[PDB]
Amino acid sequence: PMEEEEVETFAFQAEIAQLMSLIINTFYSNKEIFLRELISNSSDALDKIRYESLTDPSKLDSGKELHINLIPNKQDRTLTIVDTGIGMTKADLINNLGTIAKSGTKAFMEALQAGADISMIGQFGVGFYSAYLVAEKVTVITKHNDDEQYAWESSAGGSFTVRTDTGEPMGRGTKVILHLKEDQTEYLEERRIKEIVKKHSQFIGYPITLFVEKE
Ligand SMILES: Nc1ncnc2c1ncn2[C@@H]1O[C@H](COP(=O)(O)CP(=O)(O)O)[C@@H](O)[C@H]1O
Ligand SMILES: [Mg+2]
Repeated sequence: PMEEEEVETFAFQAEIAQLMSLIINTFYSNKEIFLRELISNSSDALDKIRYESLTDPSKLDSGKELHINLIPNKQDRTLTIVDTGIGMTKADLINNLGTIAKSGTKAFMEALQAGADISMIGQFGVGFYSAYLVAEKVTVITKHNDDEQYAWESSAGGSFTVRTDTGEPMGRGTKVILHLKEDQTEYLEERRIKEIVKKHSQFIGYPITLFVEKE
C-alpha cells in the first residue's frame, strides 16, 4: 500500500536565520573547520552516553561501541559524519537545532562582521551551522534511547523539517549528511579529510574511522 508519513516544518529563530544567511552568502577562508565542529559535537554526544551508561548499563543495549565514522561519497557528493552518541529526541532536534535563541549568536555575527576567522564559531555556541560553509543541504538522522528515529533537514532559507525516519534503522546516535556545494568537493577526498582531522580533531577521545569507497 501507499505509506503515509508525518512532516513538520519549523521557522529558524530570527538570529539563527541571520547567521545561516551570513555563513552561506559570505566568502570565508578556512572553511575546513566545519569538520572539527561536527566531530566535536559527536565527541560531546559520546561523552553523554558514556556517562549516562555508568548510571544505567541498559543504555548501551542499543550498542556498546562508542565511535565516529566519516563517509565521503563522491557519487552523490555527500560527506556523512556518523556517531554512536546519545542521539536526539524529536524535541531535542526542534529545540536545539533551530527554534531556541542561542545567547552567543549576536556576538558571533558582530565578531564576523569585524573580520574574525570563521574558526571562532566554536566559542559562540553555534558551531553546528558551520556545516553550511560547505553544504547546500544538511540532513540529520538521529536516534535517542527515549524516542524513535527522526530526520531533520534544511536547505536554509529560514525553515527546516522534522519527520519520523523510516530509512535504515540506526541503533543509537546521530548521522549528519552534508550535501556538498559544487565548489566544495575537496572534502570528499580521503587525503583532505585526513589532513583536516589531523590538524583540528587530533585529541578526540573516541576512535574515528574513514570509509573510502574503492576507486
Ligand atoms: N552529533 C550530535 N549528537 C547529539 N546532539 C547533537 C549532535 N550535533 C549537535 N547536537 C545538538 O546540537 C546542539 C548545538 O550544537 P552546536 O555545535 O551548534 C553548539 P554546542 O552545544 O556544541 O556548544 C548541541 O549542544 C547538541 O545538543
Ligand atoms: Mg558544538
